Amino acid sequence: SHWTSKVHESVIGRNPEGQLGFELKGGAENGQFPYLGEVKPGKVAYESGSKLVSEELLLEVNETPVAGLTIRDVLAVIKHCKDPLRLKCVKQGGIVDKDLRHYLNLRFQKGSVDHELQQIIRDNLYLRTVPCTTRPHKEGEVPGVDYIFITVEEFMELEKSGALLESGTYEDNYYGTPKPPAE
Amino acid sequence: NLRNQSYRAAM
Repeated sequence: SHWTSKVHESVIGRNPEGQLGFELKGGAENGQFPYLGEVKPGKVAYESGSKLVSEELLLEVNETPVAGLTIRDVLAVIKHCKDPLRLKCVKQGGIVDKDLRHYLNLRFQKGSVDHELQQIIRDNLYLRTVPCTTRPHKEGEVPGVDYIFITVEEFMELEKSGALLESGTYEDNYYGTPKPPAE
Repeated sequence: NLRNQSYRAAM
């Protein structure tokens, strides 16, 4: 019943070419979890724990939560971890999906493992995203930093384009978080 | 960076 019920740990090492043996896909820049591509059997240097399977969602690297980050950030975390690499993953299916916007829509019970992971994934997405809003600029705010200040029409285009990972209203104004860029 | 109270309410 729980989103995190099938989370497992796979301990791997770098293959003889220094790589992981699988490509990382998704990332917040596609509105997605980081998740694994095709796991070629024999390209992963397994160490302990459980095996990796294709298209599982990558949650943590050496106990650093990475879901909600770009692929840039995820690989940057990987690069600063010495072997062995402890990966926490979950297979997609049922309630578990790589789509970040839909995962942020889910209503979990406050205090649940599911809820705590959702807030962790929000903070990560917030690290490199600047929110957008239709309210007017207030004194002291830096456009492009505290907010992107856009009109209602522009906010509706971003929403209709699927650019927003999260949307809401407060005192008759629009707030949202756009997908981060690849830079 | 971190979101204000207003943004957090809007969600």
